[PDB]
Amino acid sequence: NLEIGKSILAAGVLTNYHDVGEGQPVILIHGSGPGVSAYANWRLTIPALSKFYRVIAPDMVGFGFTDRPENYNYSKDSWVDHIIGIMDALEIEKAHIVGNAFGGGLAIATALRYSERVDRMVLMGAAGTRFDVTEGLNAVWGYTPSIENMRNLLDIFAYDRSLVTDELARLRYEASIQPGFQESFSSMFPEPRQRWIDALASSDEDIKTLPNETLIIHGREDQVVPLSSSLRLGELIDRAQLHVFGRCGHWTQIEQTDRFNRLVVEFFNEA
Amino acid sequence: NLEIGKSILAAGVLTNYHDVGEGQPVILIHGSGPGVSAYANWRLTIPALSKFYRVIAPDMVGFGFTDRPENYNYSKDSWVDHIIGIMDALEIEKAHIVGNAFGGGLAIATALRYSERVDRMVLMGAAGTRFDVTEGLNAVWGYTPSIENMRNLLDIFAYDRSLVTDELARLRYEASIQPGFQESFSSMFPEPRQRWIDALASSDEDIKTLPNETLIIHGREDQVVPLSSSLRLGELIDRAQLHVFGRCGHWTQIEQTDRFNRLVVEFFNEA
Repeated sequence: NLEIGKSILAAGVLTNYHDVGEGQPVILIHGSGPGVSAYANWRLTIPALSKFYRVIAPDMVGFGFTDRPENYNYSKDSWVDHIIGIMDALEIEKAHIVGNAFGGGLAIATALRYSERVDRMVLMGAAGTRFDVTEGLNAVWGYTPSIENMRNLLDIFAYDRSLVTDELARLRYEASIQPGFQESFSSMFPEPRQRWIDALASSDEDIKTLPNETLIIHGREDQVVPLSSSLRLGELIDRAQLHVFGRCGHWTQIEQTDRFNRLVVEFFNEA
Repeated sequence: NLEIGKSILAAGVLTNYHDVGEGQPVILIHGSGPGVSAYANWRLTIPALSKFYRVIAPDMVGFGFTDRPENYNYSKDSWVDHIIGIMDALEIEKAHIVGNAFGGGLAIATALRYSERVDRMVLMGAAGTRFDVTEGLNAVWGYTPSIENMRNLLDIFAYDRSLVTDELARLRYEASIQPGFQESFSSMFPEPRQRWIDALASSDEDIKTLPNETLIIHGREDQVVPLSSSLRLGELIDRAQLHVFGRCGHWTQIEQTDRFNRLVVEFFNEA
């Protein structure tokens, strides 16, 4: 199983992670969803970035193959603690961070609590602002296992539905039912879900204080996180650039892979 | 005077233009403003692009050193005729087009009337949609010569006012008072100026028909053409990407030169 990488104790949690490349460190933080993991999210990104950077992609607690602590309290602050714990464990004093959706919210939160530990940030279809719950988001967080339910989620994520094959739906469904996966995931964002979007968000006031060079990326047709949210981030963060991909859904790293990889590498190259 | 380049008859008008590089043709269309010319607008762009493309940058009729025909009727359609005439004169059957503001409006209009002659488009702080007249735009089109009036226009264009030096204001003022320059410019967009923004614009319906891969660029702080206009273009054009530069005014090719050049070259490289 390629989703299984290396193991390390971080913030007291046995963590599954991938570490490829050499040089300036870049932390990739995956999004949220049933069966999501660092590999599933970044398999097409790591190869490109690792040619110029040291790429670290961990499975956040509660997701992938990282340990799922008994009675663990899933929260924005605890997830930020995990990210910092991973960096500490690997002696990563400062790093660039790429956060996808849920992970984008965590990236912002990490940069706010540990500003000196974060250099440049790439926020993709990122959580981080309070936006009204969408049916797409409620469908993802409210997922229960079935190939049809997974097919719907994939449809929700994709701009080009022809990419949603029976095989992909089957494989992602299987990933979602691995031991303890659905259990931890379903316990994370129970109804009403607006509470969790708000909990993952950072205040306008705090976001405005971010000094980091930031690249905000969003798919025009994103059905999960509205484009308006990234437009808002683009107005709040001072040293920000906004790049919107037309004909692109919620996972820009998959549907606009080459463009995304090029933009990210060049953005970090400036540093 | 480096603003003076080569001369060629195009659409019956003796035209001043620059032609550098080899390979795929790229037409650069400058913006509008007192003393504006192709060289003044693209001096920092041509060098970078000409390394991979054949770059053609003409002075649009009524601007720069191109002939100013007596009783000439300055209009969107006549300017489009000039662009096509330039391409015809140089045996350029199809080309990518980069349009800055006023030039962006012309690029859209050219792609609509001569779709087969246009490949990819880059629209910067582009005219093309009907946006409410801004004080910045009225100040530019309503300019009368003076170093102080030019200093104000430069301030209006720049995000970083420290770039507006006495020397630059002096040099641009001198360019604005060359024989016939202010005369033709002031005759172009007389009050009420909303009429001309509307005349340069293309309908939502027409814009939606554009099949071209398009890159829309805008400076967040643009005081001349509102960011909202490019956001609108980003929703209307199907194969579009929107890139907004924070800490950037109306002339992105000057204040975000390296980033702009990199984005444009890579965008054309995809073709």
